[PDB]
Amino acid sequence: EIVLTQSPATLSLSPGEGASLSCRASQTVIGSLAWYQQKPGQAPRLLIYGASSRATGIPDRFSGSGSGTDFTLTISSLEPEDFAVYYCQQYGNWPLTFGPGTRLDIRRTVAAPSVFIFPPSDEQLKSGTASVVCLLNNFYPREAKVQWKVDNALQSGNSQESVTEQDSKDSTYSLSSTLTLSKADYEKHKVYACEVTHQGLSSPVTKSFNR
Amino acid sequence: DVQLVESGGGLVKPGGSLRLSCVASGFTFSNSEMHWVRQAPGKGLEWVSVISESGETTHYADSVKGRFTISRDNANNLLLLQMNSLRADDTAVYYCTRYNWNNRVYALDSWGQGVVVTVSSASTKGPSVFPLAPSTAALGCLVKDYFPEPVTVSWNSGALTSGVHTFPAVLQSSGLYSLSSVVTVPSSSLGTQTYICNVNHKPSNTKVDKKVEPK
Amino acid sequence: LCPFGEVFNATRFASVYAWNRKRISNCVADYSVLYNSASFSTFKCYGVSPTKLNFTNVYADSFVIRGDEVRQIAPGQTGKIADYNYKLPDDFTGCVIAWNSNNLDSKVGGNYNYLYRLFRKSNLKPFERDISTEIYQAGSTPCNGVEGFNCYFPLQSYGFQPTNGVGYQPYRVVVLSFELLHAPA
Ligand SMILES: *[C@@H]1O[C@H](CO)[C@@H](O[C@@H]2O[C@H](CO)[C@@H](O)[C@H](O)[C@H]2NC(C)=O)[C@H](O)[C@H]1NC(C)=O
Repeated sequence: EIVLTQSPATLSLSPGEGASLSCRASQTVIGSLAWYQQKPGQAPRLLIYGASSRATGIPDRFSGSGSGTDFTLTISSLEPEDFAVYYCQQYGNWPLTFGPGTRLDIRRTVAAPSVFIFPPSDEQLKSGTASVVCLLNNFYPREAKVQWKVDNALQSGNSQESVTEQDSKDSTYSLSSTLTLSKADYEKHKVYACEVTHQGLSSPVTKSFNR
Repeated sequence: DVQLVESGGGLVKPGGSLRLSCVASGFTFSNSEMHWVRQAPGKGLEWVSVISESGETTHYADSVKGRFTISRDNANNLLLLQMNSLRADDTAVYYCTRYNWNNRVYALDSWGQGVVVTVSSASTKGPSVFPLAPSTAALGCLVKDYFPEPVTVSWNSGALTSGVHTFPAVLQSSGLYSLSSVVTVPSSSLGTQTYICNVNHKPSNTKVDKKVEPK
Repeated sequence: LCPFGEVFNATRFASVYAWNRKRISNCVADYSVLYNSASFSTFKCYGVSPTKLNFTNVYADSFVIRGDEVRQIAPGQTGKIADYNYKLPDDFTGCVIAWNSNNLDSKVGGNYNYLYRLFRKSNLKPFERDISTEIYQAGSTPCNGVEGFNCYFPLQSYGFQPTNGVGYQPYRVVVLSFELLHAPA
């Protein structure tokens, strides 16, 4: 099975720069190597086949090259519509395989998140469950760390995270982390804290409340 | 114009069966090798199956072989995927696509719009909307424990969009979906301006307008 | 132990018109293990199930065709391969195994080593092997020894390119026949 690896996983570039995306096969590709672009909510769009042949109607700022086990896709000058996910794919060996994809986002100045902590509503507590929500608002880059602390004890296993898509206007990201616990466990503790680590913060930021 | 239109997706319980269909137009279907390719939520592309132009040769990925069957009716420009013994792993958007080698385009040329397939034992349930109260401030709504997708959220019936972030839903351990929608606003407007989140869940005919105010 | 490895895992396979046949005597054979090799696109048995065989002679015929012709390796089937290259009897008792070999029997620019018989005067009898290379006479003119108007060479190349579709990719085929006679085993 031809495992395709794509590097790097993410690429932050400004419009007008060039992009170079790498695909490596675990063994020689004797068939066809293809590159696809995918936007959220749409089908993939074929950009390149045969490692270098551009598909009909594709703008010529897209080009591909390579052979054997190494292939690169080059976008000469980036347009705003070009920020998307890109997949390499091989045909000829079964199963047909895809790369995990490279994500291209817009680069901007560092923005530390605004942190907010939300206790569960009394209405939810009447139902027997508690949700504690931590919001990281309008940060760049996407990489960030969120740690839950209950009565100064780090929590693991009962947290779920969600991230918005990059904002069209300011190119920022927003994150939510939800700590779900039974009402019984929720009333056993007092201090609920959210600790946020991000490149835009010199020291971690903690937002907390008392039950 | 080349077009592939898919149909037949929906909810299915684990162990159930489901038959997906793709109708082709604007090209010679009988001269086209076709594939089904799927994409799980938040994941990449994964190849499922291939059938040759005449239908006499098919190939399958290992995880679906023996459970799925690809087939075609060239007279009716029809491509089919019969999926049996479905499991949670099979939850994905399924795409129909042509491999245009006969026209010297050696790649997945034309794609369908994709159709959602969800494999779950959960039953239809309306969401509960809870307020994330404020104390520039941030307030929001927690839309919890609904099934299936989707849920739509707006603020002040669409009048308020600046600073809104409606997060992608997550699938909780219970099999029910949950989501949060927040908005940052001036702190001065907390007592004067009214903030109402409108949550619509059509599958259960649920419509909730919840006002979010300081506690 | 049966030499099934040197049938299925042979480095090179015969052209279909010159298909290979290996005889199987003595030996102890595990057909369920052969099924469980799990590397087969096609494993169809006629007249017996794989879990029942576990004879005097066993015949293993092997060759290469394109994918869409694998269905022709079946009793009562018709077509170029079934008529001119390899014919199975209607009362066939055995198994037909096929697996895609695009990784082995295909090369960039085309592999033209694998041939098939395009023309013949009559249909092949079951288990008949015709390796004749005489010019086919498609018209009243006696061909003598050259090609031209209604004079063609009887063999054609497959032309296996890696970017071929599944139906036009190389498939390696092994056919097992179980012949029992008034003989030992
Ligand atoms: C062709 O070679 C493969 C690789 O050795 C064989 O697969 C082995 O099969 C035996 C059982 O016969 C197992 O015990 C080994 O674990 C298998 N190894 C691998 C890597 O799969 C295969 O059986 C050979 N073909 C035939 C017809 O025997």
